[PDB]
Amino acid sequence: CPLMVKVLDAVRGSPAINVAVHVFRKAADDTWEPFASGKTSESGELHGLTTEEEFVEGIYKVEIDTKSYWKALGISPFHEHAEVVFTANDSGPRRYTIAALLSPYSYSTTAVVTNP
Amino acid sequence: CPLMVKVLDAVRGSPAINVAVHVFRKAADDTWEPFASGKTSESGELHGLTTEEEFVEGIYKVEIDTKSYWKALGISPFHEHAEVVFTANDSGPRRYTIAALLSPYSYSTTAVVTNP
Amino acid sequence: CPLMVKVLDAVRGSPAINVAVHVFRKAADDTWEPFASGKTSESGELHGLTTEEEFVEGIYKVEIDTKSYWKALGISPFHEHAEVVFTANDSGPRRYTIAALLSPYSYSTTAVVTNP
Amino acid sequence: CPLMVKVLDAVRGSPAINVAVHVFRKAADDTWEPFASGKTSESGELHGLTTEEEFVEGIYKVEIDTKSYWKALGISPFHEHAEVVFTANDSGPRRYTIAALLSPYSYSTTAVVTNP
Ligand SMILES: Oc1cc(O)cc(/C=C/c2ccc(O)cc2Cl)c1
Ligand SMILES: Oc1cc(O)cc(/C=C/c2ccc(O)cc2Cl)c1
Repeated sequence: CPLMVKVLDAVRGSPAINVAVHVFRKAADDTWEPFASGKTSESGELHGLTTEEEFVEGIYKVEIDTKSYWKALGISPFHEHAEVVFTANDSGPRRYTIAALLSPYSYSTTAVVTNP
Repeated sequence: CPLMVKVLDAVRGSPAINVAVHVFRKAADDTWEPFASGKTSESGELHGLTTEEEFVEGIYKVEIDTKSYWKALGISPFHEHAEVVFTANDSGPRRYTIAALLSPYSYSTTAVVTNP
Repeated sequence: CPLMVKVLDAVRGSPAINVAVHVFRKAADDTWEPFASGKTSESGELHGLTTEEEFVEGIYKVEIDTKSYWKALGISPFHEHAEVVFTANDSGPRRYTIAALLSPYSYSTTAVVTNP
Repeated sequence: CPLMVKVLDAVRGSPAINVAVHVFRKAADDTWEPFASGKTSESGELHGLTTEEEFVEGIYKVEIDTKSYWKALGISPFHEHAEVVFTANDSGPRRYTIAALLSPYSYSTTAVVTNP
């Protein structure tokens, strides 16, 4: 899988389930153009965002709707959402995992980048 | 101080020094309007962004230029930058500290919110 | 898998490979008694630590040798190692994932706890 | 201050107040010998652990009683506590800040190490 997103929950110690995720790619004129979207599964993961064909060198933005996740749980959190912006594939094709660990007032993100 | 930003560096175990920071506030028409900016000091901190007078109820965006920090150090990092989006003062005036801990492929952010 | 350990690397954005892990369980006399050990695979993961039979209610300690990982890479890190201490199965059998994200001067740990 | 400890709370977005902290130093025979202790103040901080005189080159262990903090708040957390083990002053005297960000099922720690 060229690109995958995992969301964990640090308050309950569980996967973050059914979290909406939106991906954008910067167009050649400096505008954000819609690239993919989905909701996280039961194990906090979202696969099949894209293919190796269409996942070319570029700047991408991953937006995770953290606010909606917390409210659905009865919690009013701090952040409107969490976004990860990064250059991809600028040194040949890699497989990417964007992970995020969430709390109401904090979040952490990391990327796992491997050569297939 | 109504609003303050601290940046730490997890690779060297030090403050993140001279990091550019930009703050925006959402205008009544859903556009991001420039609110404040600065660079972090020697202790990784940025004070005097605003005053209690002008820091009213609203949605704010704090953008930290992580990429430029790493490059100035001879490192090519993963993220273009880091941004924190949050509602402020929706329950009366609070003092806010936005903290970020950085690594080339990861970052963590939290908010310390206190009642003065 | 009743218990599994994943180690990621935040400086290179990759799995932490071949990291030694030791697990202890507190004995009925308040002493740490050896329970299991292993090294992380290529995807930063360590499976087959134990079985559901022997993984009973108790206090466990997971020790990750972070120091040795960094040195093998040519880095002198801050911590001697990282340890996670937790009660397990005190409310019936759960599956546990202990995750750790590492940098030379920082680390983060979380647990994913699910009901099978 | 040669050594200081700060504890933050990621569920409430506040300092972690009145958290017990214990420091040990490894003795020349490989045993942990009691070095200092305290409770965090209202701003989540614990100062005056030691002096530059007695804070010599060595391996130290900082133990933060996270469990007691959460229970006092009406929360049953995952970890028994959090401990940071590190070598100090092996390259001349430094000032150390050990920071920890806590959630019931997760915690993060970093060190800020500066040359005075
Ligand atoms: O690919 C995987 C799988 C998993 O089961 C957990 C993680 C956890 C990552 C993590 C992220 C941010 C942070 O602050 C701490 C951690 Cl441990 C990643
Ligand atoms: O106000 C202060 C002062 C300080 O000296 C350190 C911190 C550290 C915060 C922190 C942030 C993110 C993370 O993942 C871990 C931590 Cl410990 C905050």
